[PDB]
Amino acid sequence: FAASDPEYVDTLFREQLLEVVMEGRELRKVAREASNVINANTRVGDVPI
Amino acid sequence: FAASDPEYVDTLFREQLLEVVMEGRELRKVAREASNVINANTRVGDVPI
Amino acid sequence: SDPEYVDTLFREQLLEVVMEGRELRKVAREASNVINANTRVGDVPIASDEEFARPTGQGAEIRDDGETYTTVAWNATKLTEGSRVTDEMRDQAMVDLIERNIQRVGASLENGINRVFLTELVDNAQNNHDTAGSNQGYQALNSAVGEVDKDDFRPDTYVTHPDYRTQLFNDTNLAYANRAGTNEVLRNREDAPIVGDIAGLDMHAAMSSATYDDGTDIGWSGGSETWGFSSDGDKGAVVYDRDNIHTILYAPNGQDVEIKDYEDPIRDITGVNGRLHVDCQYSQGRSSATVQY
Amino acid sequence: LEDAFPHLDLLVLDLGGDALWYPYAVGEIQETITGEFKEALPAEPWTLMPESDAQGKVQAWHQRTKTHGGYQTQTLPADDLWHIVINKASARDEVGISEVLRNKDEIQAFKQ
Amino acid sequence: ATETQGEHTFPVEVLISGEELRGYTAGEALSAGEPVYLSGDYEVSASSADGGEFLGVNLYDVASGEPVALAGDDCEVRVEVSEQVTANDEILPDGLGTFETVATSAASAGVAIVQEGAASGEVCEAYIFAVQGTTA
Amino acid sequence: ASSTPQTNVDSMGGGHSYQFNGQDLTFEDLRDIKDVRDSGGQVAQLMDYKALLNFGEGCEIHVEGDDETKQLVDGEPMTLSEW
Ligand SMILES: [K+]
Ligand SMILES: [Mg+2]
Ligand SMILES: [Mg+2]
Ligand SMILES: [Mg+2]
Ligand SMILES: [Mg+2]
Ligand SMILES: [Mg+2]
Ligand SMILES: [Mg+2]
Ligand SMILES: [Mg+2]
Repeated sequence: FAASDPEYVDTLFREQLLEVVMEGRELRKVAREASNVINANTRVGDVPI
Repeated sequence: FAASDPEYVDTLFREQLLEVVMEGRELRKVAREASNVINANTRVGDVPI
Repeated sequence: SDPEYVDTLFREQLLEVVMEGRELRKVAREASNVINANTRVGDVPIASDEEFARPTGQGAEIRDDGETYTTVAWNATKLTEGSRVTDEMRDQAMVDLIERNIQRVGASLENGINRVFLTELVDNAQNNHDTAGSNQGYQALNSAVGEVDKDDFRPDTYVTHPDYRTQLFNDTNLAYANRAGTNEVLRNREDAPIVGDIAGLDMHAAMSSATYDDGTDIGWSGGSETWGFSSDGDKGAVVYDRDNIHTILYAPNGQDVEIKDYEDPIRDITGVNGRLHVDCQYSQGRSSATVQY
Repeated sequence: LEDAFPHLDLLVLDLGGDALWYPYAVGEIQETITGEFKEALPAEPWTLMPESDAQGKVQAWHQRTKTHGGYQTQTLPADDLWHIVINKASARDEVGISEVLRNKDEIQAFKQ
Repeated sequence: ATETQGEHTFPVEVLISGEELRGYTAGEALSAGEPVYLSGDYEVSASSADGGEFLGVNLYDVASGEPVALAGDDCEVRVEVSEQVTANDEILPDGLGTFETVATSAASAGVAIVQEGAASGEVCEAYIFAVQGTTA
Repeated sequence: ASSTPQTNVDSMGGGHSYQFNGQDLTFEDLRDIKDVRDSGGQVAQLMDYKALLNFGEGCEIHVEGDDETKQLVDGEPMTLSEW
């Protein structure tokens, strides 16, 4: 039959692949704003109260 | 595994096609040079001898 | 660095050279159509053969017989070669080990390309001229061109074994200046301009014996033929159209062979590694003929 | 020009100082609300790094800055920033060299 | 082997950890996560059942005669099991592209240890610790 | 270009909270400076010598074109420098 896409979809051209990746599920991130952040100088320690 | 081209071959990219199409077998064409050419006025005719 | 021995002047020094090993002949980049691919896998589209127009009655419907298409796929395989030495060797070596291993890795990848090319070229040629001993010189090249011409393709190149070259340059057509029209083959052997301009062919690509994949080498599984011209049934030349055999080169960085020198982050090892991906594919295998002993 | 840059002696010391410490000094052109020129405004050089093209020319500036227990990040076009490099690998180098990172071993040897 | 998120199916990453990745020629068509053994000189094929045939797991799908990457010992891997498995089970090739337990097989020694349990037909997480070849 | 800065600055954060930086200093750090300054001895004397070198020699006020400014301030002329 003639010449049509379903015959030549991998021989005369290639299917389009969209330029942008759709991101999927992103969780809400807040802890850095929503709490006091301390950059400790030791992995273990005691804070005085 | 990891990320490898055989896994995402049709997902993160498309296989290349060359834009050039290679020719099939071409036969030798000589008749117009190798003989006298008559442009007939009628589909059927006679040449006298 | 901390060299254990100093070098004195006036070349009273230690003898400081390395003699080279055997070097194989490298031709595939010149002797074939090279595709620098964007992807490690891909397709070359091939149109179907020419046909003859159909005799038809006056006022009848014209039938369709439109052009049709297929592809040959390339599927390039990563050829790799590597080397690792301890840093004590680098410091104490007679010559630069990194330079020597870089040259060795580069050469090993080029030899790799040439093996892939020659094995495809020899195995998948669709025509053959069987000499059956007898007229193995110019007449075999002419006959092999005849076999390709009889499939309506025109070859322009030939690839040749050392044994075939030896037979060919003993041929009275080429060895006698009377018969060759030049003494270039008698004087300069394979470097003669006529050797690259014979039987309508306009390129000669001289191969090594070891290049074809016997399957005796580690990591390689052999081709279907015997490459040679010493014994009954060996195939010792291929006569073909250079534009119809494709060497496909793919590299993820740049166009070509990638060599990486590196130091081990833990162990005082330095190494050098080489990568390239190659495939080789006939567009039209009918455009090619082997010469058989 | 002497009215365009009234305090150039201070700007030259600041930018020149930064360009000796860091690979580059870097900054904006700033305007009045009326759109007349106000000043060339230095940015904080440790917060900014260049996105170079294939031939090593800077096309954009990538900025990371501290904000409330984390970082902001943004990208700016090179079209409305300027930068000055004193120390270079070559005359073709637009990214430049920090003399601090170049002499990191000597600085640490001294401190130790 | 496959993971589902909403309507979508994703391929699983076969390799979890390890650097012991090695190259072979495929002796047949192979699928990611299949156990394989040496069928010839640097050539690998899908493992049959009951031991003596395991070098590693195939890392990505390949056709016959293609070069193949394989994870061996010291690798943590995501692999499909043909029966229910639990942590501390030893497992080995099932002869069906899956793994099964040593306990279910005719063999007495495994090639990987199950780290996270899974049901029949699911993906477990396991650590590869041994090869098996022809001892006679 | 633009009429407001478009590069960011590091100089924003959780105020005088428990983090450490040169612009993030507390009233205790300010009183620590005051204690070094107050307590005398050799350290205070050196930093006083630094102040005297930078600023102790006195000052002069100039206006470019000062004479052109001449104007009655309070029934008497001054220039801007005189004012
Ligand atoms: K069983
Ligand atoms: Mg008639
Ligand atoms: Mg394809
Ligand atoms: Mg009809
Ligand atoms: Mg037809
Ligand atoms: Mg034929
Ligand atoms: Mg000569
Ligand atoms: Mg590990």
